[PDB]
Amino acid sequence: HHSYTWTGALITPCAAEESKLPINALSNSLLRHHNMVYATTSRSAGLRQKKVTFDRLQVLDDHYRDVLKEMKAKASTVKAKLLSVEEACKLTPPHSAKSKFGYGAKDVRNLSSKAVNHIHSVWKDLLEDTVTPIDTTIMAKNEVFCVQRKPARLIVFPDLGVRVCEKMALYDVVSTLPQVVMGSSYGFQYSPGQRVEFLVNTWKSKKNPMGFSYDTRCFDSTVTENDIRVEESIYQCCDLAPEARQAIKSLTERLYIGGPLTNSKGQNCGYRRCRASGVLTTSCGNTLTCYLKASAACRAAKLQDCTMLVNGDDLVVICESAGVQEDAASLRAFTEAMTRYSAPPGDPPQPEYDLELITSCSSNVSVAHDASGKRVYYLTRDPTTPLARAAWETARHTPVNSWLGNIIMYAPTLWARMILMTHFFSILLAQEQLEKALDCQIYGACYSIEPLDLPQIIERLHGLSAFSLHSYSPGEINRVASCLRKLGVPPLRVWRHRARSVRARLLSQGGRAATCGKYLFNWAVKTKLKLTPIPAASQLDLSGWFVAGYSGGDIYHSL
Ligand SMILES: *SC(Nc1cc(C(F)(F)F)cc(C(F)(F)F)c1)C(C#N)C(N)=O
Repeated sequence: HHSYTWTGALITPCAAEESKLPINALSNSLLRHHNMVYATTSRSAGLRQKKVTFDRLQVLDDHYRDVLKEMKAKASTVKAKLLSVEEACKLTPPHSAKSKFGYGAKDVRNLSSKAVNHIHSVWKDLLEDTVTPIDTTIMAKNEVFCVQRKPARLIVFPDLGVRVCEKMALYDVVSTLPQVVMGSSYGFQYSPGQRVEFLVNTWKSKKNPMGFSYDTRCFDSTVTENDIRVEESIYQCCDLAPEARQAIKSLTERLYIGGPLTNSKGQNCGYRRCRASGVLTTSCGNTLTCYLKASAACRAAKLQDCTMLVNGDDLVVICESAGVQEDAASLRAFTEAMTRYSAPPGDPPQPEYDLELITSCSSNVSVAHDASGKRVYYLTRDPTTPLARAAWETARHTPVNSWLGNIIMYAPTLWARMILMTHFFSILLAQEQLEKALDCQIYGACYSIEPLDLPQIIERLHGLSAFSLHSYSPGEINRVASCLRKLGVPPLRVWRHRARSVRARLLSQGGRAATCGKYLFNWAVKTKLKLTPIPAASQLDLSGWFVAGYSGGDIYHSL
């Protein structure tokens, strides 16, 4: 029942890997303590292998089965459609890993006969063969972090031709089933603002609110074959075309449940018997399984009025308190149940009586004030990682611009407005690349976005209040100021100064650029403006933006 088995072959890199923070003429204006920022590489793959490799034991009781039965009952009301090859192709990221059969993502998006013909041959094989393990590539991801150094995370994915097939059979499923099964408990249906709203209202729904976050130790590795088959049983409850049922069964048996691992050099590194992190069902599967175990655990632990918020492996639970004494006890029972379900906690869960102190999805609720002086709740986070990555993308061009995603997701925060917005717009101006579309990710899905559209985008997602929030909490302000000292980032007072210049520079550009300067930096000037709704805002088609999670799902949503 081990999560993995290795042969001894090393996880090899597919190209050159950089560990040290690249430095250019712009780096110092943002961050000075360069030694604190690094990128993980395959050099540490071995350390990760040991952490994610362990035996899984599972004891399923009646609470587990009762929840699953309820989940299946809801899933039976879902009707999902098969995606055509062309539709699946359009969902493929322009720069997705190329196939090992003579074609790349570019060929897929263009519907080249070579790509389409191979995809049809892969689809045909899936329908006729439901036993042969599908090959997968295992790689060490290159992610940037701030020291205090974690080993590189592993990524496992099937060939491009197979990924297109997953879309055809399961895209509609993983996109609509979760919300139906988990209702308001499914986190990916909320934008940052709706997320905070659901958290605050739930916290109020309890006479004596009590909540906590639950972090499973290497969730992917705790996912057993049973969990993956139970996930397929849930998918099968949907009203599907017989052809989709066969493909889903085949993908489950041949890919999701497990398979051989091949490094970039073509060598067999071993075998996987747990969750593959690079498949379309990774997000949906983790979410369903976490919600299943956690819901069953809540009953086993005897938690009153348990409301949950689940995002993949990230779990948040809010319920009626029963005294710090009983609360601590119930939590331990919960943890015990989760452990029995094969989902032990990396870090022991602690009860919280302060909403703002609960951290979920690396975020926490906080409060600020609008133009009216009204207390307003918003979503924020520790800016350490966002700033380290911003530093990296400052001197290195990356496939995914985290700074852009962070601005969109945390536009209302103190750090994103004063630092991220100021710094990157300053750069875009100097290079005259304000209207150049950039790729970023939101809930795992890849989006192509032009910086000049940030004003309209933010207005639609967060409202006009985002452009005028003030008087942040002492806790939030202090966490930011501390993070800057740690990384050697100039104080906020410096950023305010720079923003005045960036703002005036944008206003001078006029048009699109003027709108940015006016709305994005209205906080920099002493005498703020009026800031009225933006006409183009509505024209924006931000539908599939916050519907579901697609982490590792190789999904692209052309904007
Ligand atoms: S927990 C989670 N998704 C998620 C990540 C982040 C951040 F800050 F880490 F980038 C912020 C949010 C938000 F804004 F609160 F909704 C959500 C995932 C998992 N597991 C995931 N796969 O996206």
